[PDB]
Amino acid sequence: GIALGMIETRGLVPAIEAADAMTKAAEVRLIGREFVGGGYVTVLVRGETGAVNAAVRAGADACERVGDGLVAAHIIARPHREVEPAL
Amino acid sequence: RNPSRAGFMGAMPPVDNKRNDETEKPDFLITGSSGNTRDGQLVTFSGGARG
Repeated sequence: GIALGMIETRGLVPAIEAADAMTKAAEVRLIGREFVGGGYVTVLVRGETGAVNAAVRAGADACERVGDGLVAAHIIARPHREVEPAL
Repeated sequence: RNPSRAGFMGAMPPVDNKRNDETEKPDFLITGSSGNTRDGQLVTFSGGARG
């Protein structure tokens, strides 16, 4: 699953909620949770374009209303070879 | 008939409705309170702060 998405928010109530939705939506692999610092939390997800899209949209709209909610969320269709250094 | 007496001066005792206080809002459902709406402690942002 080269296609990459990631959900970032303030605090990880929405982060784990969105990651739960991620895994909940398709056969996607959660490759890493990162504490940004200052309250931002990021969750990475890998898969194919359609599955990643469905997962990310489901999780984003689910987590926009929990606690303080998402901050931003977009998708990378053809991630560069530098993804391995990026993880 | 039998001479009764009145006395008292205040009739019935001042029984208070134990139901009172109120002031604040009941603690986020799930513990008491009828009627209402909101959510079954859903994962929704509401969840705890369901209000």
